[PDB]
Amino acid sequence: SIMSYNGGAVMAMKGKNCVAIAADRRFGIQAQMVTTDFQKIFPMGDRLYIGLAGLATDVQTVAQRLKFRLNLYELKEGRQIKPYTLMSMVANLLYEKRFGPYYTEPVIAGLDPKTFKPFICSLDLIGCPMVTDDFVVSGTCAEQMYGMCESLWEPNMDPDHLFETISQAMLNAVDRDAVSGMGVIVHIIEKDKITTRTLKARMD
Amino acid sequence: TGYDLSASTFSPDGRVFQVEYAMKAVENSSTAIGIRCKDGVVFGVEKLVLSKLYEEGSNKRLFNVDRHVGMAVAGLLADARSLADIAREEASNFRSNFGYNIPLKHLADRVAMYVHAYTLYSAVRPFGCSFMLGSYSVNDGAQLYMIDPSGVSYGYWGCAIGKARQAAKTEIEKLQMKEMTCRDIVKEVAKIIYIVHDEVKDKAFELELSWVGELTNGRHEIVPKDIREEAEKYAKESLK
Amino acid sequence: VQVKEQSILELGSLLAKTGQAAELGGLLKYVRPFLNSISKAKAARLVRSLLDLFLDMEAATGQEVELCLECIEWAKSEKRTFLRQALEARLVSLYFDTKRYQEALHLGSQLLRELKK
Amino acid sequence: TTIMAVQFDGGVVLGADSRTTTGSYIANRVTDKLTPIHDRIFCCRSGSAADTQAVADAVTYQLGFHSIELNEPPLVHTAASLFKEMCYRYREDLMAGIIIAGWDPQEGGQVYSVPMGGMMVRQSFAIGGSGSSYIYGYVDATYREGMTKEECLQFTANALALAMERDGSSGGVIRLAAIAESGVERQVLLG
Amino acid sequence: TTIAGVVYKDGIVLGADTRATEGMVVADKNCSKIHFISPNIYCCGAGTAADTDMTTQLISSNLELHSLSTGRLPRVVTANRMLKQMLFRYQGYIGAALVLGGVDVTGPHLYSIYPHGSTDKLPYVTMGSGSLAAMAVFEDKFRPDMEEEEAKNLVSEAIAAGIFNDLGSGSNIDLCVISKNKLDFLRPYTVPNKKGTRLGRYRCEKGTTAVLTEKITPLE
Amino acid sequence: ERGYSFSLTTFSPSGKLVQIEYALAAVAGGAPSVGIKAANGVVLATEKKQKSILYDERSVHKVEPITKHIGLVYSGMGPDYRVLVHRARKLAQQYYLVYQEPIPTAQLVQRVASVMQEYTQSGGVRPFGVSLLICGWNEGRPYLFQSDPSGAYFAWKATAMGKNYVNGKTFLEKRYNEDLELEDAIHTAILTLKESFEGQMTEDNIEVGICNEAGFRRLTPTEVKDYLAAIA
Amino acid sequence: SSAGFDRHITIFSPEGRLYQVEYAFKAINQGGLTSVAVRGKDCAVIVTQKKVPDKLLDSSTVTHLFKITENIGCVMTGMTADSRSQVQRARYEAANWKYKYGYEIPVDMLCKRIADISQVYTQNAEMRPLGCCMILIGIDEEQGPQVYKCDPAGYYCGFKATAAGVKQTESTSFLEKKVKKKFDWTFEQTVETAITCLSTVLSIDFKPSEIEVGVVTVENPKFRILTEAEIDAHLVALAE
Repeated sequence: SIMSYNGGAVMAMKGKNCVAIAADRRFGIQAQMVTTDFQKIFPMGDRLYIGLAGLATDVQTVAQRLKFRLNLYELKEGRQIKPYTLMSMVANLLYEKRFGPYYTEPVIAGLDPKTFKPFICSLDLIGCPMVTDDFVVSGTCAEQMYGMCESLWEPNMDPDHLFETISQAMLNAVDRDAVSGMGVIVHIIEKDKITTRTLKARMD
Repeated sequence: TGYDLSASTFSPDGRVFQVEYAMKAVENSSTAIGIRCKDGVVFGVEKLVLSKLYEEGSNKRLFNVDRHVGMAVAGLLADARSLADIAREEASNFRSNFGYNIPLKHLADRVAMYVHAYTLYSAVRPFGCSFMLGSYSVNDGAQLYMIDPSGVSYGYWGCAIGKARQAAKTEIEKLQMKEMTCRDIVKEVAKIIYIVHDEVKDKAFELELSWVGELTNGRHEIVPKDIREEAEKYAKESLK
Repeated sequence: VQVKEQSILELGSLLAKTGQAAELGGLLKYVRPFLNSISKAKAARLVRSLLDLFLDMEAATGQEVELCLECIEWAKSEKRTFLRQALEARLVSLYFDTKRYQEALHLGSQLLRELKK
Repeated sequence: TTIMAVQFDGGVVLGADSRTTTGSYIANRVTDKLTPIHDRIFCCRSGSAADTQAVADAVTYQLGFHSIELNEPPLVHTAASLFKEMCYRYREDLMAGIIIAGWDPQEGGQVYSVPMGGMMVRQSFAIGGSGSSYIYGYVDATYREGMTKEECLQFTANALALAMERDGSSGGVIRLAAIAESGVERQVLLG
Repeated sequence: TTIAGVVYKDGIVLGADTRATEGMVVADKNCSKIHFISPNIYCCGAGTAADTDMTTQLISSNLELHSLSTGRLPRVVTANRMLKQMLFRYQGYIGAALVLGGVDVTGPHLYSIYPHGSTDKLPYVTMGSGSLAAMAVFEDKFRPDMEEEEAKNLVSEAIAAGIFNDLGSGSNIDLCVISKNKLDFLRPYTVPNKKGTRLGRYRCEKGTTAVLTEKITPLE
Repeated sequence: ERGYSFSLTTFSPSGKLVQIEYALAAVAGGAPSVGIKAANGVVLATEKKQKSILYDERSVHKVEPITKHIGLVYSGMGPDYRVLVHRARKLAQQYYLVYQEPIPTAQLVQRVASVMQEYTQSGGVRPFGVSLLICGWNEGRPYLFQSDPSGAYFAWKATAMGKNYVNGKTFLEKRYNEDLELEDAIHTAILTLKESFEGQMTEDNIEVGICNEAGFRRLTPTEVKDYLAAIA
Repeated sequence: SSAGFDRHITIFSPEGRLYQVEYAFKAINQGGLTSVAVRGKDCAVIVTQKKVPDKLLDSSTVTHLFKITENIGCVMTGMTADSRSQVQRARYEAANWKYKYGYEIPVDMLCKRIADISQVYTQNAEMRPLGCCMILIGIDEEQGPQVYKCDPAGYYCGFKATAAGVKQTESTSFLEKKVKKKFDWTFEQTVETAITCLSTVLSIDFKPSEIEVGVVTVENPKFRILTEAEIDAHLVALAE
């Protein structure tokens, strides 16, 4: 399909006082990879990230248009953006292209700028803001990712076991998929600092 | 002065001189009267001939807007032919959307709004026209209306437009209105045109009469003028 | 709350009409913490009104100047501007009723160093 | 859906069923198919549902403004013209069958028919709708010229009852309305 | 998706499930399908998710704008007229199957709105995928002029029939009671389905994942 | 119109703008008003008179709400006030449709003054003759801003406008302190409005709106009759 | 004084005023007419005389009492051409309230829509500000009767009993003396004061042929223009 034209997988999981996000590292055209270092997670400030999947054009375009509106917002005001406001901003930008949409499915995972409270949500290709309290997934290999997180999730998780859970969730779901792979990157963020790790995946 | 250049400005005491100026432009024009009897409306226009200056029957001021609606314009003649196109065009769109004939109460209103719209802006000027609307209908009787350059439009039994305004309606009200057939009114119109405007300034003058009512089945047309010619024969019986 | 407000105001209006100051002045000493239940500007009209009904009973000046100094030193502790000004204005009116000589004029000079400021 | 309109010496008599279907499911048992435009002029709508509700509001808007300005009760033929102008202009976008029937002070009682093409024709009686094809023979052998009001009420009651029985898309309950010079008499029957 | 609504003697009871499926996979175990319009009018939506969101926020904007200008109160017929005039303008290309209900100065009113623009005034309506199951309970069990507890028992019975007999409805029951003065909004009302517990420890020790390259960035 | 669009406000040879200074003259001769910001809420107090006993007071309102927590009064002229109220009403909606969040009070005043400035540079029109006082209790801290016919915003602790505003300005300069409560702020707001008032100060001669952190609230005349007992 | 073109277009003066709009307030007084509105406890009376200068003029097409909607009537003062333009706007936006919103427009909300339009004409400098007044009546649900007044500046407010036209400062001075003495107001108590105020200010003691009464009632919310017979019935009844 049009979503299956390049492939992709974005997962975000809520921890205790921290949130983790992950994606794969493959850019290809339907059978033929091109590179191994395609970026799909974009920073939108501190302790607030966004992941994009779907068509690789709309991955790059929407991440630029969102950055266009975001830098204007933080200059017209004095503060940073709250994660609800970002979700409403993205759902506006998708619904404007109602008839011909951007073929993407964004996943937002960040913390509070006022406290450390974690936040996760995901959207459709037209902007239905679905929030959860455990995890959100998006991409072509979606059902495999539900096979992990329904089976591997606990409520109160330190960032160690949060890392070990989302790493085993991605490596088993992606390596069942045919058009996703070639490496997994994991950002685990919290109140103190931000940790970026790259896992050891199957390179086929 | 200083306040009398645009139609957008007011006077320091609160009137608009551009409307005031256009009103006395119509006053310096020839006399036209209109009167309704109990089953119709009769139009009468004194029309001046200088020496020859045209045919016999050029530039008539008895326009014919709808199948049952007449005109008796007086004033600046070029603007009068504009309103006749506007009033014609208005009655057609009433026929198109709806599909019974235009009532005369609307056609007074719809035109006078377009007159009033030219009394607001500094772009356009007020019209220099004034006219009569005459109709007949078996559901509504006859009605007679009257528009000024400001836009104030309402009903009359007998009105008169031109130089002889107060001098002509002095003796219109001497007559009766309900106890009259319009065929009697036709020769009653012609004496008043013959009474007023002595030929001191203008020797030659015509007399065009138009006539809508019960006998013409609501259709508006000119009187049979060369036919039977009883108006002027009766009109010149008033030598003393 | 309000049913105890109108019950004590009922008893407070009872103690005034009958004519005893020990039962009334004991009540005025009692309701001093209750002033921190209402608006700091609505309380002062009530204190004014209760002070007048205390004074318009009988010329017994053994305790009238004594209750005034209680309320002023209470306002010196509580630090309200309008309260202490309301008490001083009554107190100097009381001294002129008693025809005092310097301490009326000393006090009135002290207020004008603050009131017109 | 079956609509019905019969005129008589006074005013007119209207009637319709109440059953709204979404193809094999009854979305609504009871429906006001008929609509007050003005105090003496009704219509009774058929075909689509979103379309006919859209047109009947706009005609009620335009006729309401026109009658206040003219300061008289309007004509039934005037209201029939307004349905014609919209349904002919948007005949590519509207599937609407309207019967306009109402009393008028000038010309008594009138019944018009605006079918899906967008034409207009005055009739003595007029039927329409998806169930109206089943009562052509009955309405031609039973109609007689010069009926009273109560004969027309009995006439439209039997006519709607047959089509409701035989057609599947028509049924529910019968709504009737008698418009005259005096008032509007609305009633709901069964049988 | 299964929504319903009914009018009892005083107020209006609304109700819905909490499940948004994407294709044939449950995407949300707890959605929210009863929307705010005014302090006396709520609405329930079905069909397309985003098209019911952005529509019901627009109308709640305009009625707040209208009622703050008049200064009085919104009316349910006003919310009905704005919706059917908007949806007809877009020729039915906006999938929004609504249920509108609220209490005015006149009284309680209940409305069903179809995405082409056709609307109805009924004492009880059901919309959604499992709407045919819900209408079976309403018709077999309804009487005019019920009580509040009779109505709340009825709607929760109708929603539960939509869950247990349909694949589009699978979770908790929401309700909302809008009387002339009282507004109750009960997001957990009944949990008919739990989740079975886990019987196996799957967590391995920390460090059971191979890491190529780590990176630390301190913050403020 | 035709396509004229020529700005009728140009610079003086001195280097000032003439019409804006004249528009400020209309504001200074308007009805007096006062606003006080007092560390838990903000209080707006205007001064409403009636030339007869024939007018109605339940009809024209001066304190006007905007969202649910943002109030607004004025001191200039009347018909121009209602224009930019309806403008600001719609202007707070495009914030709430997009961001799904109540608009901050600083964000309105950037947008309202941008409406008002851009209105003066464009052609064929005169400036407004209204100054505003906007308030609101957003994110804990309350706020109080002031606009003008030029289109410039400020951030007052306590200001006044209308007639005799300099007299009310010096009065608040001695009356206001670092902090009060909300009720003390209402008591000094009636005190400064009673400076330039007339003899009848009833529940109808003044009109008071507050902003709690609980929200905007407009005071009914019953409490204003009850709160005016031993006023000032 | 005058700076720039402050006597001509709607801009400001150095004194912080403007002049065109306050010229328009005494553009009403060239009409030469006075209208009185009185609201009672369950009614609302509008009374206005008419001047008939010509016998050749109808007694039907003259009266300023207009009907906006079935529950809202009005009266117009000022000039006539600007008045009927104002009424068609009010008729037009009353109907749009029905089509957009569904229910009948309140009489209060209509005066906002009118005063906004008069604001803009004041506001943009290249157009005329329409000098004519406006008075409305009508019955609101759970609010009783209302009386409002739009102005050509663009403001409105409610009233209890307020006249307009030529004579206000004598007419409003009498109504204040009538209201503040706290009398009863039922129906005929309200009608009789609306006559006698206009009777004593104009000092006419007329024949029942000039004035028209446009009362609305709680029991009958339809706007109703009274018959000349029953107008004579009230006048002889208050006569002792």
